Amino acid sequence: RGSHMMDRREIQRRAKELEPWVNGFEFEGIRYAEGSDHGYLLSQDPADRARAFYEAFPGATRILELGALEGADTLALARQPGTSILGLEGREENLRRAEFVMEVHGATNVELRIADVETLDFATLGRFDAVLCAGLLYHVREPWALLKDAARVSAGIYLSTHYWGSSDGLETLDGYSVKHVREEHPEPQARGLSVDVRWLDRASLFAALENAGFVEIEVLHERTSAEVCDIVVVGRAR
Ligand SMILES: Nc1ncnc2c1ncn2[C@@H]1O[C@H](CSCC[C@H](N)C(=O)O)[C@@H](O)[C@H]1O
Repeated sequence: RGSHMMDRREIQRRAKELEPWVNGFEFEGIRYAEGSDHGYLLSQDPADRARAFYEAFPGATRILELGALEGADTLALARQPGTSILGLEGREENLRRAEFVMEVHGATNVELRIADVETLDFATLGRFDAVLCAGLLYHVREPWALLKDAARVSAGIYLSTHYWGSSDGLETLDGYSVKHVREEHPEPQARGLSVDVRWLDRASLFAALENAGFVEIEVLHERTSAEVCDIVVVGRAR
C-alpha cells in the first residue's frame, strides 16, 4: 500500500464517523457507507456531468462549484490535469465528508470552503472560466440573485434546476413569478439555509438568466410536468 494512501482502517473509521451520508461512499471496491432514500434526486453520475460540463466549457481551467455536498462532482471535475476547482458548501457536515473524499483521493487541485451563497460577497472570489450550479437554485430565497452572483465572477454557467410548471397564482418579487414555499426538500442534508425558498416559473427562470447577463442559453435536457419540472441549461454571457 503506497505511502500516499490513507490506511483502509482509517478510511473505514472516518467514513463511519461521517455517517449518515447522502450518496454513500465506496473506495477500492469496498462499500463503506450507504446513501439516503432520496439521494436519487441528486447527481448520481458525476463522471457524465463533468463530461457535459467540459463539452460546454472546453477551455475551463478555474471552476467554481456551488453546493458541493459530498464532493462527487468536485472530484470528477478535478480529474482533469491543469484545472483548479473551488467548491462552496453551506452545511458543515456535508463539507467534512467532501474534505474526506478529497483526502482519500489525493485531489490537491480542489479547495473546499464553507459558504452561504445567499450572503457571500462573490466579488471576493476572483474570476472563473465557468460556474457549476446544480441542485441548488431551488434552495434559495432569491434565485435571480444567485444567477447574478454567478455572472459577477464568470461568463459561463452550467445550471441544473427544478422550476414550477404553472404560472397561475404565483407571487411576484422583483418582477419575477415565484412559488414561495417552506424549505421541505425530501433530502434534509440538501436543504437550503433559509426557512423558505422561491421556485420560478419557466418564463421567469429564463428572464432571470438573461437579466443576469446569460443571454445565450442552450437547453441540454428538460422534463416538463404540471408541477415539478427539471431543466439543464448552459448559460453564456458576453
Ligand atoms: N445557501 C446555501 N449556500 C451554500 N450551500 C447551500 C446552500 N443551500 C443549500 N446548499 C447546499 O447545496 C447542496 C444542495 S443538493 C445538490 C448537491 C449537488 N450540487 C448535486 O447536484 O447533486 C447541499 O450540499 C446543500 O447543503
